[PDB]
Amino acid sequence: ANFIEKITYLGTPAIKAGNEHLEMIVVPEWGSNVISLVDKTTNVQLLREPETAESFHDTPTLYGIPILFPPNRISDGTFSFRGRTYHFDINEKDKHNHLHGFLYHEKWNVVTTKQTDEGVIVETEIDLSELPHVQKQFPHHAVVRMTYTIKENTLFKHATVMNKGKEAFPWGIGYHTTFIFPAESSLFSLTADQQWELDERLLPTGKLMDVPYKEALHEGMDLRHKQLDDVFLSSYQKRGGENQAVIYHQHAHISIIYKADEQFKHWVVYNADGKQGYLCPEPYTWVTNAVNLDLPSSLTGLQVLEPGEETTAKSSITIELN
Repeated sequence: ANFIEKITYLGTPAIKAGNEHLEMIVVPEWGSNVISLVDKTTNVQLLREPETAESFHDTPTLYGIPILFPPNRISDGTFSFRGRTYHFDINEKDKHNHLHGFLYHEKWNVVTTKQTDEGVIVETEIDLSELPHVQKQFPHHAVVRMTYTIKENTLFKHATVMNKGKEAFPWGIGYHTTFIFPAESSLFSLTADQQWELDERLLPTGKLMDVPYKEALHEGMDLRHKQLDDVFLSSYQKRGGENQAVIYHQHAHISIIYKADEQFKHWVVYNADGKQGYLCPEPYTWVTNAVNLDLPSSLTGLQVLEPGEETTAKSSITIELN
């Protein structure tokens, strides 16, 4: 059994949807942010939610599940692709970067909903050709559709990227998913053995380095005293196995299993100073500043859509009670 219900969230139209195990709220006007995810049996909120509307507009990438298209930093907001030079807005001034892409603060449309025995589906979409200021930066007819499906104890979260225009473009996507993470009593694991060396502008130097605590990181580890803003390489490309971040809440015995498909080659883990009571394990299809790295696509994860092409990148959050 499952439901959809129109609601108001902090003064903005939103869509609540779910079944007997999980309930989400997505806010289309807010970059199609999944702002709430609730485990029904334990009645626990999994995502960091904003206190007010204004606090969300203050930091719209630090609540819920923000959409990063493209994710993370582009040095100087500048890169070239097949001979052509692009300039994106430099919104991170101290480090002189473009940061976090075009979509986390724009209005998406609800294009459909569907309910059956196979779960409940909410689809949102945004056509970048309809955003004049985005066009000035990225003159391509990219369209992004999100397909959210709740089925049993999993939220599936699929992004379909389309080239409806006349020229090819490169693209990547990531999520700034912000989970509640009480430092004293939660554990975190990640499928990664290596991480990208970063400079003082948080841009990759191009080198990889071993994660020295990789065994604890695989198994599940506390993050007391650790401050993370780290670009990890998924171990999947090299070792196979799983591609996922796990959060374990020790009191209610909840495992949050955040899986991502093979396109998601990198995970940024960010917890600010570690005293903020949250954790963002952010799966990305491409590495920070991928557009500016002369390395193979199997490593950076850079992807290209030719005119008329589409790609679906898949990820999912499963709530296990144990």
